[PDB]
Amino acid sequence: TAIGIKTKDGVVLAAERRLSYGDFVLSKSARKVFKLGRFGIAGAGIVGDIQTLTRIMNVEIKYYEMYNSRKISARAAAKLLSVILYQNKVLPYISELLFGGVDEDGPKLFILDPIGSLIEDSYAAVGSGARVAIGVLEESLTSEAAKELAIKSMKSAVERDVMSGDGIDILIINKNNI
Amino acid sequence: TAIGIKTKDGVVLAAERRLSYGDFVLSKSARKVFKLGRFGIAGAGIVGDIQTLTRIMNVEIKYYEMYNSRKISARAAAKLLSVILYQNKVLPYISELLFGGVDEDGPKLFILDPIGSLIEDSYAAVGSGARVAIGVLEAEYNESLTSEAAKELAIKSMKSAVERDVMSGDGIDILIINKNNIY
Amino acid sequence: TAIGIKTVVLAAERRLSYGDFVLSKSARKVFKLGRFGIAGAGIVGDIQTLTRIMNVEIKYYEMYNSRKISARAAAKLLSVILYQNKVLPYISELLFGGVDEDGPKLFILDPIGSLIEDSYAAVGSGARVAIGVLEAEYNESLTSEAAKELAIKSMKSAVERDVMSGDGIDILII
Amino acid sequence: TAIGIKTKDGVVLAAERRLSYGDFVLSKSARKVFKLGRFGIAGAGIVGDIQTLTRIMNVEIKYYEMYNSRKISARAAAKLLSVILYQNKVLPYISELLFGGVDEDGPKLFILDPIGSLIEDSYAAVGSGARVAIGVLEAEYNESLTSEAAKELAIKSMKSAVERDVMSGDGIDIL
Amino acid sequence: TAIGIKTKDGVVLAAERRLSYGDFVLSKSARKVFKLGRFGIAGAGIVGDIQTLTRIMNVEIKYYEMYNSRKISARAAAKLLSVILYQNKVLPYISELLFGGVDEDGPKLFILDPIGSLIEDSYAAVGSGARVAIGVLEAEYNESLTSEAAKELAIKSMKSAVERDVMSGDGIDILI
Amino acid sequence: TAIGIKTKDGVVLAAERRLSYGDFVLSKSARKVFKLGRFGIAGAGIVGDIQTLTRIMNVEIKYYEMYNSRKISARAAAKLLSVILYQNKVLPYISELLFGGVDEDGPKLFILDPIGSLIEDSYAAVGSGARVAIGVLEAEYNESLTSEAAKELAIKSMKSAVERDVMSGDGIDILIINKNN
Amino acid sequence: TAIGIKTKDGVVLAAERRLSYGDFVLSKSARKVFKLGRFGIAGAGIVGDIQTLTRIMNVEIKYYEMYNSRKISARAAAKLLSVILYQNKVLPYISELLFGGVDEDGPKLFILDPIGSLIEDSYAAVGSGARVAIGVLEAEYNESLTSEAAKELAIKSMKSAVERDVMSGDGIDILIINKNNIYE
Amino acid sequence: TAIGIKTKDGVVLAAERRLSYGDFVLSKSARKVFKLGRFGIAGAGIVGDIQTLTRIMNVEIKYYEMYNSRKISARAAAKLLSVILYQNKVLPYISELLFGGVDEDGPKLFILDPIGSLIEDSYAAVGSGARVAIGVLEAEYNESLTSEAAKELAIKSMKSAVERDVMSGDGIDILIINK
Amino acid sequence: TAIGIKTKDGVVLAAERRLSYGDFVLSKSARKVFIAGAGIVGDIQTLTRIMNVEIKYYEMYNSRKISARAAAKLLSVILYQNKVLPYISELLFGGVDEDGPKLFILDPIGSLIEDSYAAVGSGARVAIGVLEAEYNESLTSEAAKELAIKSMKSAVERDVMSG
Amino acid sequence: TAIGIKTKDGVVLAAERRLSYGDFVLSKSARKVFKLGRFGIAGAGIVGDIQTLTRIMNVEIKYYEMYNSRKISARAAAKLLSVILYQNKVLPYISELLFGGVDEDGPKLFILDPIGSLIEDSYAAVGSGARVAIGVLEAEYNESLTSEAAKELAIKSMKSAVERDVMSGIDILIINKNNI
Amino acid sequence: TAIGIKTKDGVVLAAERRLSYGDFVLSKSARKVFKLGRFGIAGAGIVGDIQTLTRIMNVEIKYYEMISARAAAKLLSVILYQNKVLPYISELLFGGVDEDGPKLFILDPIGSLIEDSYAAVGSGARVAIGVLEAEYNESLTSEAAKELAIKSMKSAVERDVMSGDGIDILIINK
Repeated sequence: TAIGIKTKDGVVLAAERRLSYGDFVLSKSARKVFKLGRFGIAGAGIVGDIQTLTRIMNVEIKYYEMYNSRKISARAAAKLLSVILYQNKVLPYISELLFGGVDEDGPKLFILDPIGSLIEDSYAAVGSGARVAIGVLEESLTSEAAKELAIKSMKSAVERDVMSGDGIDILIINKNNI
Repeated sequence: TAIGIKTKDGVVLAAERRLSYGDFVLSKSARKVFKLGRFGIAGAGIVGDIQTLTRIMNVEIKYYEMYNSRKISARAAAKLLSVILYQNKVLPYISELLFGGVDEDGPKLFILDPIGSLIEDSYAAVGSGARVAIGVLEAEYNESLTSEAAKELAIKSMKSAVERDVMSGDGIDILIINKNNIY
Repeated sequence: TAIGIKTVVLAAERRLSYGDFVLSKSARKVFKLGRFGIAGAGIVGDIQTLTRIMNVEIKYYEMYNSRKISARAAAKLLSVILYQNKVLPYISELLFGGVDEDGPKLFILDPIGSLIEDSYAAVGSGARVAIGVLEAEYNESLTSEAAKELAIKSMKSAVERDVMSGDGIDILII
Repeated sequence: TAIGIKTKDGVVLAAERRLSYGDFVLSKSARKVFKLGRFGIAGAGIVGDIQTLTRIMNVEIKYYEMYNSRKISARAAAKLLSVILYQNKVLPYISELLFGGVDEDGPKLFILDPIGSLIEDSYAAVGSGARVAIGVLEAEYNESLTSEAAKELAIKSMKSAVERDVMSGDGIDIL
Repeated sequence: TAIGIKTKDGVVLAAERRLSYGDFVLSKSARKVFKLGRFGIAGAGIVGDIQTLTRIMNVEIKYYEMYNSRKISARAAAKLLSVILYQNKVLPYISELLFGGVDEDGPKLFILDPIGSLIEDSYAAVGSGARVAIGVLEAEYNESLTSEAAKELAIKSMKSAVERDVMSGDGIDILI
Repeated sequence: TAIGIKTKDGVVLAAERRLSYGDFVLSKSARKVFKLGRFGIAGAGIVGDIQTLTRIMNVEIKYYEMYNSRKISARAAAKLLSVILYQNKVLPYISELLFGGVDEDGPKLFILDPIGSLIEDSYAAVGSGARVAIGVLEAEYNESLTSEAAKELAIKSMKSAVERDVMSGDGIDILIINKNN
Repeated sequence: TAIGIKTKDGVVLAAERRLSYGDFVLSKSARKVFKLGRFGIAGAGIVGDIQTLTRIMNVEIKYYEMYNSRKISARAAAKLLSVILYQNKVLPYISELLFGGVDEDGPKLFILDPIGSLIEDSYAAVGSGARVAIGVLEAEYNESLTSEAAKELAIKSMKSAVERDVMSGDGIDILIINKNNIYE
Repeated sequence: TAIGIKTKDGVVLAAERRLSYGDFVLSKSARKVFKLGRFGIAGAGIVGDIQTLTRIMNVEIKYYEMYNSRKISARAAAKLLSVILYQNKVLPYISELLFGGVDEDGPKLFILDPIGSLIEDSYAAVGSGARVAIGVLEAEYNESLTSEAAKELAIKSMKSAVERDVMSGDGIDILIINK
Repeated sequence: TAIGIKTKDGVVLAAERRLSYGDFVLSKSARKVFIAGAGIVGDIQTLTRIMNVEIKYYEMYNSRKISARAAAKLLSVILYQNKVLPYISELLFGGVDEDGPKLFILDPIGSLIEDSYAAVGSGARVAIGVLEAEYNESLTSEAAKELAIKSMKSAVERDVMSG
Repeated sequence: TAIGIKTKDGVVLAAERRLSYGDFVLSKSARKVFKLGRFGIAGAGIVGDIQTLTRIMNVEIKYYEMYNSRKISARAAAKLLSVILYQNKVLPYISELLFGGVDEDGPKLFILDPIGSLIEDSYAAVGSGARVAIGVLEAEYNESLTSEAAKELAIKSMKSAVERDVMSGIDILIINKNNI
Repeated sequence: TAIGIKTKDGVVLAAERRLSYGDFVLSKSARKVFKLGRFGIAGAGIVGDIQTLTRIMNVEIKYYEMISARAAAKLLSVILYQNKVLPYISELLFGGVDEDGPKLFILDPIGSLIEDSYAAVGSGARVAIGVLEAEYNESLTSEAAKELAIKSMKSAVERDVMSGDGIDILIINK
C-alpha cells in the first residue's frame, strides 16, 4: 500500500511500514517511503527490489547532477527509471512504484510497473490494499488537507487489507521543504 | 485463532472475531466462540462448518438431556462430537475445535480435529495464529492458576497473535467457566 | 530459529534435520565477526559460505579504508551479495547484529536481499512461536543479560513447540 | 513411534504421547497406547483412526466375550482386526498397529498394516522414528529377557527415537 | 550407509560394500570407504560422484602438501571439500559424505552435504540405513571409548542396518 | 519371490519370509507360503491381499467339499480363484499367485495374475526377484526330477534371488505337495 | 545383455547380437562386442553410443600407446573411460559397459555406468536380461575355473537370457582374453 | 499374434503360445487359441479377458443349443460376442479377437475389437506382430487355397512374426476347422 | 518406407514417393530415393546434399574414391554431432565396393548397422515381413527387383502413410 | 468418409470400406453403409457404435411399423435417432451419421452428430476425408441432377478422398422412388 | 489457403486475402501472394514470417542477379532450414518458369522441397485439393486453370472458416 495525491501546492506520498512473508509478519517497521534530494518515491512489492531501486536511482541522480549542475526534473528521472525497469525485462524487478516530485512545469506524479510503463495520474495507490484505498480517493486541494485524505484512505486499507499494517509514513514534496 | 486455558476448577475459552476470505476482510464481527448450555465450544476454520456444529451439538445435547435423566458429561459430549466429525470423514467438516466444560470429575478441556481425534490437554490454541499464541502460553504456564489471571493470560496471548498473524485481528470474545456459573 | 534483541543479543538453535530425520545435534548457526555477529536459518551451506565471504570482505574493507566497518555498510554489502545471485538465491534468512558509534543496530536479511531494521526479530521454523514470546515481553529499556534471559525463554518455547528446532541453543552478547 | 517387546512369558508395549500436524505441535499429551482388557494395543498414524479402532475393537471384544462365553484369544482378535481393516480397503484406516497379548499358547505380539496384513514377530516398532527405534532393539534384543529389563530397553529405544526423530519428543508411557 | 565414531584417541569409519540400482543388486563388492593419507573419507549416494571426489581430493591434498610446505589439516581439507561441493551447486555432486582425520587439535569428524555444508559431530551415519544405524549409536554412545570397542560398536550398528535396510547389506569395510 | 517346481512325484513350493515397505524392512518373519489342506499356495505382492485370499479360498474349499463329496480338482480351485480375482477387476487384488496341488490327473502347477489369468506351467517364479530365480531354474530344470532334488534346486534358486534382489530376504519356507505334507 | 566372467587364466566376454526398437526387431545381427586389440569391451544400451565409444577409446588407446612408450594397463583405460562418460553428464552416453582385460597385476573386469562409475567385480551382466543371466552365474560360479569351462557357463547363462528376455535373442559373440592370445 | 486364413474348404486359425509382462517372459506355454466345438476362437491381449471370454462364450453356446434344439450359426455367435464386448464399454475387455467357423452359408472369419465391432474378412492377424504377419499374408494370399497349404502359409507368417516381434514367438498352436 | 536388398553382385534400393502430414496427403510425388531413407523430408534432403558435397570433398583430395564403409562412418558422425537436435530421419545406405556389396542402416543418433535386407519407416514392419518370408542369400538383381515390388506393394495395401 | 447427395428424384449414399486403427489397416472390407428397408443409413466413426445403431434402428423401425401399419417418414426416424443419440450424452456413441430416405414430402437427407443434432441439407460428407470430398461436391452441384449422374459425382468425390486421405480407401447405394 | 496449378508452360498461383487471429477477423485485406520478377511465391501461416521471407528472398534474388527456380528453391529451403530451432512458421508455394520448363514447389517450415503440379496449402487446403483432384489434366490452358483455381478456392471459402472474403491471383506465364 502506497498513496500519492497531486495538489496545486505539491505532491504528497504515504505508505505502510509492514512486511509479511506468507501469513506471518516478520517486521512491524519496514520503510517503504524513501526521500532523495527533492524527490520522493514509494512503492510496494518485494522490499529488496524497492530498496536497490532507491539506491540505484540515488546514484544516477547524483550522476547527472554532478555532470550538468542542473538538477534533474521529474519526467527525466521517470523515463530513466522506466528504462532501468525495462532493460531487466527477462528478470523483472518485482515492484510497482510511485514517483513523485515537483518541477518548474508543476507538480508531477508517476506510476511505474515492473515492466517499466510510465503513467501520469493525479491520485493513485499501489499494492495489496490499493483497491480499497483508491476507493476512498474516488483537483483543488491543499498539501495538509491531502495529508488528511491520505490518512483516511490508508486507515481504510489498514482495516480491510490483511497485508497492510501500521507505520503509515507521510512525506510532503513541496519545492519548499524536506 | 482460539485459546483454551485449564485452571483448577475452571476452563477459560477465548477466540478472535475476524473473518477474511483470501486477502480481504469480509467482516470485523464474526463470532467464533459459542455457548451451548452447560458447556462452551470455540474453534477455527470455515465459519459455516463451525456454526452448523454448534447447532447440531446444541440439538443433541438437548436430546441426551431430555431422555436419560442425567446431565451431559463433557467426555460424553466430546465423544459424541468426535463421532459426528468421524462419520463424515469422506467430506470432512473443515474445522479444528476446542471443547471446554466442567464435570464432577473436574475441569476438562478438549482438542478436536476435522477427522475427529480427541485430545486431553491443559492449554491449547487452534487456527492461523495458534503457533504464536501457544508460544505465549508456553512461556507463562502453571497448573495452579485462577480464572481471572488466565483471562489476562488469554488477552496477552491473543494480543500477540493479533500483532503477528495476518488472519487474526480486531476483537476478542471470552467465555468464563467457574464451577458455579458460566458467563 | 534465531533471535535478535536490541538493547544486541543474538541466539539460535544448534539442530539440523533433513526431512523428518535429525542428522546432527550440533550444527552451529551463530557466527562471530569481531564486534559483529550474524545468525540465520535455512540451508546450512549457504549460511556458512556467507559467513566466510563476509569475513573476507570485512577484512577487505578494513585493510584498505583503514577503519572499522559500519554495520550499515556490511548490511548493504551483504544485501548486494544476496541480490546479485537472484537467479540462484542463497536460500537463507539472516539476522545481522552489531554496535556502531551511532548505536546498537539489528538487521533482517532475506534470500532476495531485503534489509530491514527492527528491534526484536526471529527467523526460521519456530520463529512464529518465538516472536510470540518476544511480543509479550519486549520493550525498549532492557539490559544485556536480561535480554539473554528473554532469549532463553523465547527459544525454549520454540523448542517445545517446533519440530525443526530444539536441542541446544547458542547465545551471543554484543 | 510405538514399540513392542516380546518376553518369554509377557509382552511390553510403549509409545509416544505427542501429536504434531505439519511442522507444529498441537498437543504434548496425546494417548497412543490403549488397554482393551487383559491385553492392549498401541499404534501410530492419524489419531482419530486409532481411537475409533480402539473403541470398535473394545465393543467387539465384549461381543465375543458375551456370546461365546469364553475369552478372546489374541490370535482371534488379530484376525478380527485384520478383517476390520481390510473391508475398508477403498478408504483405509491410515494407521499401522501393534497388537499385544498373552494366551495359553504364550506371549503374542502382532503387527497390522492399514491394508490389514498380520505379522507375528518378537520385537517391532511402528511409525516415524520406528527405523531409529528398531536399530536400538537390534543391538540388544535377546530371546531370554525379563519384563522390567525389557522396560528399560524400551525406555532406551524410545529415548533414541526422541532425540533423532522430529515428530514426537515428550513423555513415553509403558504397557 | 557409512558410520563414523569419534574416540578420544582417534576416529573410526565404516561403511557398506553394496551397490543396487533400482531393485536389483549390480555388485556385492563396491568400495565406499577410501584412504587419502591420514585422512579417511566415506560417503553414500552415486558411486561415480564419490569416486571422482576421492580422486580430486587426493590430487589437491598433494597440491597443498607440495606447495605449502607443511602437511595439511583436516579442517583445511574439509573447507576445501565444502567449496568443491559448493561451486557445483547448479549440478550437485549427488553424495553425502563423512570426512575423518586426526590433527594436532585432536580427532575430527565431519559431515558434508551435496550443497557443501560442513558439520562437526562426534558420531554420525549417512545414507539409506543411516536412520537405523544412528539408532544403535544413540543407544550406547560414550565420549570415553577405545578404538577397538568403537570398532565393535560400528559392527553392531552396521549389522543392524544390514538386517533392516534393503539397500545396504553384507559389507565388511572398517577404517580407522 | 516364490517358486514352484513341477515333478513327476509332486509339486514343490517355496518363497521368502521378508516384508519391506519402501527402503525399510518391517519384518524378518512374514509368511508368504500357506497350506490349504490338500493344496498349497504361495504368492507375492501386497501381504494383506495374499492373506485374505488364503482365508477366502480355505472357506470356499470347505464350501465345495461339504456340498459335493468329491475332493477339489486343482483345476476347479484354480478357475474359482481366477473368478475371485476377476470379479474385482475395478479394485484388483494386487498379488501374483502360484497355485499348486496334485490331482488324479497328475501334478498341477498354476500361475495367477491380479486380473485373474490362469496359466499352467512346470516351473515358475513370481515377484521382485523372480527374474533372477527363473534364471537358475532355466539352467537346471528337468521334466524327470525327484521331490527332494527339486527341493535342493529351489534352495539354490531362492538363494541366488536372495543375493541379487534387494526385496528378497533370508527367511525361506518350503512346502512339498505330494499326498502327504 | 552382456556377460563377463573372471577366471584365473583370463577374462571372458559374451553378449547378444540383437537390436530391437520398441516392440520390433530391426536387425538380427547387431554387434555389441568389440575388440580394441589385446582386450575387448562389450555393453548394452543405445548402439550408437556404444559404437562411438569403441571408436573414441580405440583412438585414445592409440594416443596413449604412441606417446608414453609403455603399453596400457586396464586400470588406466578404465579410469579414462570413466572420465569420458563423466564429462558428458549433462547429455549422458546412454549405455552400460563391461570392460575386460588382463594386465601384469592379473585379469581385470570392470563395470561402467552412463554417469561413469567404475566397479571391479569377478562376474557381471549388463542390460535387459542381465537379471536372468546373473541368476545363472550366481548359481554356478566358482573362483577356480578354466577359460573354456567359463565359455560354457557363459553359453548357459546367455541361453537362459534368450529364453526369458524379450529384448535379447539369437546370436552370441564370445571373447576369450588372455596374455597369450585372444579368441572369438 | 493370431492369424486366421479363409479357404473355400475351411477356416484355419493359429496364434502364439508366449506371454510376457513388461520386458520379462513369465511363461513359454500360454494357450491363446481355443476351440468351442464345431468352431474355434483365438485372440491377443490380456490373457484373463480372453480366457473368461472363451468360458462365457462356451456357456452361452450351450445356452442357445439347449433351448433352441439347433446348431449355432457363426454370424449369430459373432453378434452375440459383439454385444458381450459392447455392454462393457465402460470397462472394456482388453482383447482383440478372431472368430472362425463354418456354417451352411460357407466358411466365415470374423474380427472383433474390445469395443465390439464385427468385421467380415478373409485373412487377418491380431496383436503385436500382426503387422509383420499380415505382410506375409498380403504377399501370398489367394482365394483358391487348400487347407494344408494354408497351414504352411500360417507357419511362414507366424515364423516371420517370431523372428521380428519381441512379444511373440516360442511355440505355435494350429487347429484346422474344415467341417 | 524404404527397402534395401543385398544381392550377390549389386544392391537394390526402393522407397515410396508419398508425403502426408497428419492425416492429409500434401504431395503424391515426393522423392525419397537419391541412398534412401524415411522420416522428415527436409532432414533427408539436406543430408543428401551435405553428403554429396563431402563425397565430392573426399574424391577431389585423395586420388581414390570413397569406400562405402568410409561414407557410412562419415554419415554416422554427421548424424551424431547433432545429438542435441537430431536429424529426424532413419536412413538406408547402399553401395558396392571392392570388398563386395554393402548395405547399411543408420539411426538419427548415428548407429551404423550392416545387414542383408532391411526396411525403414511406417510400413517397414509389413515390408520386412515379406522379406522374411522369401529371402535367400543367392538372388539375382532383377529377381530382387520383383521382391522389392512385392514387399512395397504389401506395405502400400497395409500402411496408411505409404502409397 | 461417407457422402450423401440429394437429387430431385432420390437420395444417393456412398462411403468407404476401409478400417484402420492407429497407423495400421486391420481390414480392407469393413461395411460402413447399411440398408434398413425403404431407406438406408451410413456414417463414420467407431464401427461398433455404427453397427449397434443400425441394429437398434432396425429393431425400432419394426417396432413402429408393426404398431402403426405405416412405414416411417424419414423425419420421424431421424428424430428418433436424434433422441437415441441424445439419451446417451454421458457415454456418447462416437459416430457422425448420414440418414437418407424418400418420403411423400420428397427426398430427405440428414446429418447426425454424436450428441444428436439433426440437420437437413442437400449434399454432405462425414468423417476423415469429408473435407476433401465436400470440396468436390462444392465444385459443381446443381439442384437439378439425375440419380446416375449423382452416382458419378459420388465416385469422383470419394476417389478424391481416397487419393488425399490416409484413413480412407467404394460402396454406393441408390435410393429413388421405391426402387433401391 | 493457397493454390498452384501447373499447366503446359505456365504456373498459376492464387491465395486468400483473409487474416483472422483466434475466432475474430482483424482484416479483410491481407496480401498472401507476392511477385518476384520472373516468378512469384505465395504461402500460408503467420503473416509476418511470410512477409519477411518475401523481402529477404527479394534481396538475395537481387544479390545473385547482380536465375533459375530450382536454385531459388534450394536457397529458400536452406533459409528455412538454418532456423530449425526457431522455425519460420509458414508453408510456402514457389512457382516459376525456367528454360527446363514450368516448375512448382512446396516448402515446409523445416525446409523440405517438393516438386509437383497442383497442390493447396493452409487451412482449407484439404477442401481445395479435393476440387483439384476431381478435374485433373496435365493438358490445361492458363486461363482454364485460372477458372479451376477460382472453383477450388471458392469451395474452400464456403467450407473453411479461416478463408475467404478476398482472392488475389498471379499468373506466371510472363
